[PDB]
Amino acid sequence: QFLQWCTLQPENCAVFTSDNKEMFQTESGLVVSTYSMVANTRNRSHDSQKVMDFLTGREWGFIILDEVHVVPAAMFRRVVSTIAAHAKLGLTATLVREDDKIGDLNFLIGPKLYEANWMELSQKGHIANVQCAEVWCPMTAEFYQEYLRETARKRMLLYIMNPTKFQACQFLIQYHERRGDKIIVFSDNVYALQEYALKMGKPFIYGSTPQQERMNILQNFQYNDQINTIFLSKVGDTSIDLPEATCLIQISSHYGSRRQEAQRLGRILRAKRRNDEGFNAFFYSLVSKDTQEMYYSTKRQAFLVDQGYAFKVITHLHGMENIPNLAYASPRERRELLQEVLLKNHPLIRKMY
Amino acid sequence: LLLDEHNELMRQALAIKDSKKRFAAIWTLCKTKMVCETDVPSEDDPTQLVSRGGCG
Amino acid sequence: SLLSFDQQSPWLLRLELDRAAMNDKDLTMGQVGERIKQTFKNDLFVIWSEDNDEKLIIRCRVVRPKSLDAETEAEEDHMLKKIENTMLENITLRGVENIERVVMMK
Amino acid sequence: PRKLQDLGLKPASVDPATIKRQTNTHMTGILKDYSHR
Ligand SMILES: [Mg+2]
Ligand SMILES: [Zn+2]
Repeated sequence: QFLQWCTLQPENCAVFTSDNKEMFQTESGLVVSTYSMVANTRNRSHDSQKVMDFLTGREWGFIILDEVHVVPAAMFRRVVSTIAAHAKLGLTATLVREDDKIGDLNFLIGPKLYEANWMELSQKGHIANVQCAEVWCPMTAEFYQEYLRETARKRMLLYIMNPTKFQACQFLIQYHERRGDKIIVFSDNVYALQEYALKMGKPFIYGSTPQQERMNILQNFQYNDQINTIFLSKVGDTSIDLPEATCLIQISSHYGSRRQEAQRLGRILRAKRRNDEGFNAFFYSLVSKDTQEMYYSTKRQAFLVDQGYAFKVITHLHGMENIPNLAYASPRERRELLQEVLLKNHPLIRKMY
Repeated sequence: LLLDEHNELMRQALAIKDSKKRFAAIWTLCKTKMVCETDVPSEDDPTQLVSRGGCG
Repeated sequence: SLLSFDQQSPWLLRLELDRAAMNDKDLTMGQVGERIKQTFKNDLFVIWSEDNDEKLIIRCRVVRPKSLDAETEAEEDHMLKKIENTMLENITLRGVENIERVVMMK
Repeated sequence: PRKLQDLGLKPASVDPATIKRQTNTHMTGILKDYSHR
């Protein structure tokens, strides 16, 4: 983005990442790194130790902290005191967090200069309109019985993998795919991600996936028409640009965090055709009824309401029954899945040896 | 010459007064160089390369 | 009786030292026993007889590691033939290297 | 070539000393390599 938007010559630009660790030798240059590469203190590599000395030795004139909502953490705050810089700037789409340390930003980097409305840009064509929706999936009788006896830690997995959600996701994916819409399915649970991905034969991404493989997946989804839907995870929760994405779905969630809700929605807010007549992006939030999900759903969506977004309650999805095949339609499959998920919890002597 | 004054090891070799031993030192350093090194790292620092008369 | 030994190898290396030789140069089996013990710190067990014994004998045993090497049994005796040869040559009981013999003159 | 240049005539050649000789596997087989755009 730097290279494309400004006239910065490539020679003066250096990238400080895990892959390559060569630094610019020109009088003035740019180093783009991450907090983990500047906030880590105990274990730095020999290749990464020289770069850290290179960063520390020189007196920087400006620091750009992207996603400044992570700087007030326990250890990330150490960087602001160690590194030398005459001016500090913070960039973040969301300036809220669970703890009260958000107010500490005043004396850490400075006050908040400007903020921009969401609906104002939506009506001016700068960002796309969204038909936010909230789908209520009733809990199946069999699973709900274990929900009462089971503990909180295992209860989460119980009502997140109810068979009804599987049926709704399959119908929605097929219906939206024929509509020529690029769908994104979020799921914080890796086990559910793999099970959903393998059951539907679609690519999935999470922490263990290598950078090379995910890049190929992203490019294929972006430019290859065959891959119209993907399965993102917490890794893709923020700071990944998908200009072709228009529809968004989320299965699991990281409890009550309202920030993650806004970041995930941002993937479709930058859709390609955000100015064509009558364009309305879609955001579906499948949640199990009579579970702790309602506590987390209404608690993690209180920020978007403040911005101006309004969620539409979908108690019934029209035409869901007429779809030819639905997953876990028979009791036998439901029982099999129930047990499967329930069971989850002398240098010469050297030759001798 | 395969090695110019840009190399510290060559600098000391060229500082030898007597001809017979100076030639031996140069031969030892130069006989293991299998390329002309059209561009050589600058002596001020190894970041940028200073161009010298060569053919690669 | 005076006293690990479970994993000691059953192959024994026995060295018979000359009573006269250890008396030509002031030596005792205790010091040389430690000399062998320090060449290889604790990878083999050694017992040495006393001076009063009619015959001077050193018994050495190599101790195998916890992991079992099925392939080394074929060369187990050969390895003993190797270390013993190096124990006869590469061991410096006392003195300065490259010193063959010393004679006293007045 | 050097002799001609010294006498004034432009040589139509140069000394040959100047020339410088310079996780998921179920999708395998489906993803096309869109490396560039
Ligand atoms: Mg960003
Ligand atoms: Zn040359």
